[PDB]
Amino acid sequence: SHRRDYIRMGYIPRYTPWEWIAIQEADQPLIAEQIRQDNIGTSYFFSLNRYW
Amino acid sequence: QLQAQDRIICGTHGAGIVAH
Amino acid sequence: RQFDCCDAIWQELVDRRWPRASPLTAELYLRSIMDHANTPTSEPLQSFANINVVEKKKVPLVLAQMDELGVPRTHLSRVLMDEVEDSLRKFQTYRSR
Amino acid sequence: SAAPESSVSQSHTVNAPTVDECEMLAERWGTMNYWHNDTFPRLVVFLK
Amino acid sequence: ANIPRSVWDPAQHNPNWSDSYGHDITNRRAWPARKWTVGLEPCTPREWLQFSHRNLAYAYNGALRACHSLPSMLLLYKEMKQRGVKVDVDTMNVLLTRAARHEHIQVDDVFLLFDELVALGARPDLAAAETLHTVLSHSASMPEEWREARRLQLVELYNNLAMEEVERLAPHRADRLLKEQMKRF
Amino acid sequence: YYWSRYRMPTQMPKFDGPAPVAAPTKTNEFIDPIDDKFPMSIRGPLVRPDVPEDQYVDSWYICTSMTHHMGDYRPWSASAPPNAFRFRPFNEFDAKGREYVQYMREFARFDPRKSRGNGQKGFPFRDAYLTKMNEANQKTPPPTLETIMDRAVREHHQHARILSPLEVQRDVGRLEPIPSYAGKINADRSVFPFQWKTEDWYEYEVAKVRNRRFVFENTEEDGIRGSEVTYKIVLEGFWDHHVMKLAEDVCMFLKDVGRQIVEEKLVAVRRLLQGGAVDPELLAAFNCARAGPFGGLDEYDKEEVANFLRSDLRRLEEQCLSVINRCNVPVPGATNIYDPHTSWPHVEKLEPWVRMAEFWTSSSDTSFTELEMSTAHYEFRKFFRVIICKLPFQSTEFEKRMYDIRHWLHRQTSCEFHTIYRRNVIHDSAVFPTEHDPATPTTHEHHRMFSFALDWQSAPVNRLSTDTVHEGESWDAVAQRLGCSVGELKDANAERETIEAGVVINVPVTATRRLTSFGATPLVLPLKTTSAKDGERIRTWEEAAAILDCTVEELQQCNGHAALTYQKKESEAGEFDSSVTELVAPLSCWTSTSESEFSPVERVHANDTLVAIARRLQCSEEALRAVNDGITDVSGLDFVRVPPEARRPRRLVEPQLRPQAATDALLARTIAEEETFKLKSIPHLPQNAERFPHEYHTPTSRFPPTPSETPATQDWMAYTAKYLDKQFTISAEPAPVYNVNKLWPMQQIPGKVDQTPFEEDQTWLLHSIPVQQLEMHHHEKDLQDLPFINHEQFPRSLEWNAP
Amino acid sequence: HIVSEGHAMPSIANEIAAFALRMAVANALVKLIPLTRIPLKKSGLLSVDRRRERGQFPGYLDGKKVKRRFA
Amino acid sequence: ERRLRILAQHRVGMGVLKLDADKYEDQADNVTFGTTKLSELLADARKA
Amino acid sequence: GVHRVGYTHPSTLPVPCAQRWDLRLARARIFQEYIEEKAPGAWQLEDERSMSPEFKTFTGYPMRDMRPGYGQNLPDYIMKKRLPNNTHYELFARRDIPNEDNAMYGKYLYDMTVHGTSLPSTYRMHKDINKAQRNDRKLSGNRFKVLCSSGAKNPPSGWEPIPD
Repeated sequence: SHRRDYIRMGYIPRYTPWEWIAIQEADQPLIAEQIRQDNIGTSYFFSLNRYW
Repeated sequence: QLQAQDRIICGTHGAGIVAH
Repeated sequence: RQFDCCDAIWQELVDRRWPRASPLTAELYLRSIMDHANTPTSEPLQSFANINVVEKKKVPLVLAQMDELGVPRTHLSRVLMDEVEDSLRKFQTYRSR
Repeated sequence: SAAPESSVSQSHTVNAPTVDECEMLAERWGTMNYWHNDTFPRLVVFLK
Repeated sequence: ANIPRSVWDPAQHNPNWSDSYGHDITNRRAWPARKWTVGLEPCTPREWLQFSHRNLAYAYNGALRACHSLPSMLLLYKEMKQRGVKVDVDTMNVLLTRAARHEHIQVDDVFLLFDELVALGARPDLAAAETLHTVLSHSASMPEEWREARRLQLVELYNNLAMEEVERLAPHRADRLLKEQMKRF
Repeated sequence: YYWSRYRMPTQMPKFDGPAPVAAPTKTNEFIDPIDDKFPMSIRGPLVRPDVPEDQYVDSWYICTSMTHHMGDYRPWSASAPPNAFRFRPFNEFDAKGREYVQYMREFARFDPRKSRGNGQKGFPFRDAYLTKMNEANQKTPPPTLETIMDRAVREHHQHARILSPLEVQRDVGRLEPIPSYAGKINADRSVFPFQWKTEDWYEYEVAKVRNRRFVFENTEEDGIRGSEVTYKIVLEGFWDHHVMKLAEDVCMFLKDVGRQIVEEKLVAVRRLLQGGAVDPELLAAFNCARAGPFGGLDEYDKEEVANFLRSDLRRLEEQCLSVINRCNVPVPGATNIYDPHTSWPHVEKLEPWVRMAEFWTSSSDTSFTELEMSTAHYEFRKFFRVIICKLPFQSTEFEKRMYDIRHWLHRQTSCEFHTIYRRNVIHDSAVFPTEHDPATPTTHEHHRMFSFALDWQSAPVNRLSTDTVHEGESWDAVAQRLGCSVGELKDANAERETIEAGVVINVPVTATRRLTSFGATPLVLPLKTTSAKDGERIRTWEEAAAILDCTVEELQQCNGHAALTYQKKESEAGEFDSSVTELVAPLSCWTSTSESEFSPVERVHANDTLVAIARRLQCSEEALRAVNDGITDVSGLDFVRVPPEARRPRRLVEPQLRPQAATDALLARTIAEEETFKLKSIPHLPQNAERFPHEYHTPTSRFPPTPSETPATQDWMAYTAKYLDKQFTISAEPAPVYNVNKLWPMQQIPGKVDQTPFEEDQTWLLHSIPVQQLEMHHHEKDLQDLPFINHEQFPRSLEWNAP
Repeated sequence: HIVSEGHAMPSIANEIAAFALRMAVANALVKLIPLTRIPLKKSGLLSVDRRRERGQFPGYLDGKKVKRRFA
Repeated sequence: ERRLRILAQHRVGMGVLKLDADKYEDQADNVTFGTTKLSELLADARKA
Repeated sequence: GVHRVGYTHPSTLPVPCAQRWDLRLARARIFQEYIEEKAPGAWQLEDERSMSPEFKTFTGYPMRDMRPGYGQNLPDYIMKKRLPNNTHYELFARRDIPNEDNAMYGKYLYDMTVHGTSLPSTYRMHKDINKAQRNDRKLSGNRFKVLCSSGAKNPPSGWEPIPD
């Protein structure tokens, strides 16, 4: 953000800066199913049937 | 193994290359 | 204000699992991460939107780890729970939605 | 300011035998290299 | 914990992290290909296909022949040895003939040069043997013991040359040519 | 205005002095006149600066090549290592030699036990391995007689040994040193040259192709290989340089993030290594076994548990240190990210998806020849790069930082996340026990088409965990009935100190004789009232429904016959039919018992003498004799009764099979309609359809047809004995007592007459084998319309893998 | 020893494949012994011919080199 | 091990049993089906 | 040759083992398979074109099954066929429509949101502009065609068209 000689002077960064990384990461939410935590065993009987 | 690393890098606002 | 070291200690505790992390311990870690989330940066990092708000994204991870560790969710203070629900509604979209 | 974490593993660098370690030396576990290392073998002092 | 400490903490500064403007300039340079006068350094795969250390010996032989003075020949030989290119019968003979012709050079120096050439790999031949024989015959001032010691080397070299000649002429059944060569030997 | 963006005007270049005067064949605008007129012997046959093609990209819509780094031309030496012979990465060998010495070294250091982990990497050098397996190469001929004599007469008689071609000084210019491999490289037919059997080659090739994904990526080996979780980021874009630069950026980002995560894990694990405590849960986990390897209960203490934990932590620490070192290795001076040793995460390649569309260009509606001659080829390209990360631990923080890079990916680039993580699964005999085979074995008839749904339920089959105790029972009696220890049954109950008649108890989960729900014996409701309602027969259907505790509709569906013959008056009066012999209960009300679910008898083998039977049934020999009338030997007896106290009985039928009453309740209406319409039989063929076999050919038969069998065509001995002389002493060839599979690759249904692939050529073309006439249909390729119309849903690589 | 790469066929008993084998053997011999390069290069053993069969094109009647009927 | 190899012809390779559960769209249900089938195969292989 | 395949029971064997047919039946129990009884034992053919490394089209897998009579009507094909749900046909039946803007979102909603009101297509705008440019010069060529002629035939009470 302090780079005055940007775009106009032909400066285009090769690596996306950490500030922009954090901004883009913080803009969107996280899917709660990506944690894939598992503590109890698999349900052999009811899990496949479930509800229609 | 830079010499006087604490004073030059971690102690000086110019990192030893800025003439204040 | 050593939230990185606080996170390191929390990870050490969740790797140990014998000290049996208390609701108070979980509340302290959550409050620390939320304070770090609300801490602003300097102007060069503040030219765009504030970047410390990303720290609230770690809250669902901590909640899942509390579920694994057996720390009750309701034992948290309601004042903390309001902000926890705020961060959840900001970074905890389900797959169905 | 925090110095970077040391890249040297202490699980394979045997340190000098402290006077405090001698009391629990009879009640402590160690690998064969720990017992018979070139510098300060611990089995010798455990027998002594 | 989002932005890693290793990018903003000066304690974890990388001691040997070069700047962005240095390495590119370092690799952009194209140094001159005339490191040595006789040959050109190859910069392209086609030039590398054409380039060979053995082939440089031919150009060095030509330049050595074009040289008119023994000091210039010695300088060119020093350049060739520093480059490490192959040394062969042609350069050995053209150097030995001028060393023998030159009078300011002690007769031991030419023998030392021949020994170092044969150590570098240039196989001896009959012309070089004749040149060394002439120098030995014109080495009166040197000790008789030195002359005898080098005579033993010369005669064993001639025997080796005769063995090589008979080996290379046996399959082709050129009895007359083999006898003619052995008459000279 | 959205068009306000497309408004900026440009300015023409500024000329100086006069205009370029032309020269005072059609004048072609594209060709530069003076440059083309310039001689090639001076200007060189170059249209571009002599720079490696890696820096040049073929442009779009312009018939010229462009450069991604505009005007910044790196010389050839930039890519090559400093002072490289012929700009090679290694000046020792060329590309093909460098590739082949790898195979030679791998075969030199090969060990077959090391291939259990990897996939294609486990396969050794094909040529060397196959020529070693070839048994005709171990017999290396000695040097031949003439060569031996020539060498002898040259070395001894003629005093001049025959020099090998390597040591011959053929350089007339100079003497070359004798190479170390002049004659000391031993010659053996088993090592070189390679000669292998065709079948071995075929098997090796097909096995190598098939074993593509059979690689255990996450192992405990120390080094680059060996991790807890593996992540593969397959990033795809339109241009090779685009994906290369994106891969470099993502590699840098992942390097920093992974370094911070691994250093946090290290500073967390060093605390545990310094000191810690073992939890009672961990102690119980270590001491939960009923019997250790030493034949008895094992008592792991705090010290041993801590030692195991510390060993695991030491291994994890060394892996983390290796990861940190590999992360710190890359430097701006020399950054190589295509090898795992000097980079983390290392970046690998993948074959780009290239699809050539071939289409007409002319608009003519008459000339097919012109349309075909106007054909043009244009291809779509999708280039991908794969980034491989191998974390020695599973951390949700790294996944959070990794999944959130699609937000800031570069222009026109997508990403796929492959995750291979170790996960603990539980296998228990409680729901998947290891029992004996059923007394009546299932045949091919249970595995016909639609049998996956008609007569099979999804595993695991339920087994009752609750039981009802009878009046004549005790703790030991119920333990014997359920095949469990009385003490463990009492512990499972945990609340009943005494057992009373008609009490429901919980079956222990480890019992070996647990009953299966819905036993195979149907339940029939007797007509007798067994009450004071009528005294002779149940009258209404509501009475039977009340007795059986089931719905009237289900009662109607279970049998149907009562509904069909129901003698009901239309003036609101329903009565049971007097011709109803019995009333059957619905499947839902069925009950199961050990006597009706376990086989009371079992068949013995040839080599059984009252000991193997007891071992198999887990009963005592005395009990076996008591229940079989004290028989000393079972040589002459094939069926032996099983004592009720046996701890491992034999089941009548397979529990996973579906009872037929379920299908009856399914198609209840069909049975009722068949009874109403008196469907005795429905013929499917005419009277003499068997006269012409090829005429009908129902849509299930397959060619070639099998001719009717003959008695004595099995072997020449039997054929001669039966059809030739009738005096041959031996009936047939000596048949081994075991089973012989004539068609070894194919498992044919036993007891079925079938042929074998024909040994003779004549029968192959003289049999009733048809030929392809209509279009060829594949079970899956039919979605892809044709070889020309290749329908691809996604532009993924043809060599792409799904882990 | 010869290892076939590219398009593999059951029988390669053809002059083109024989030429390829000859070139491979000559290159291997040159790599093994340096001075062998001169006779082979002067006899053209090492030289590579860039000729290849014309690629398929459906506009042609056969697909390679013959046009369609004209009236 | 031999009985398991016979039961799973192509599902095993280089000593690494592999099952690609593709039955359900949801990976959560597919992993349940895969674990169930793996346990069933292991139970049937344990007859030895 | 023609023969009946025997089956020696392990009990009847001198030493019992696990028969291959028993193991195959266990395999069919494990994975729900189909045992084709009418499958001949003499038609086991390997697709050498795609199973032998000799050919340039070698791939290692049996891409096609050598069966000239194998069509699509038969239930053997039907059982192992792949349904078109969620496939490239599913992609094509939704992505490929005349108006990709309408594919992304409703044109009326998009116009009402970003612009003021619904905007007509470029073709309709061309029609309206041509009518505007041609009505000024003359009014003879045009006619009156409308979807509902009821309003034109029975105009409201206070509808008096202006004479021209």
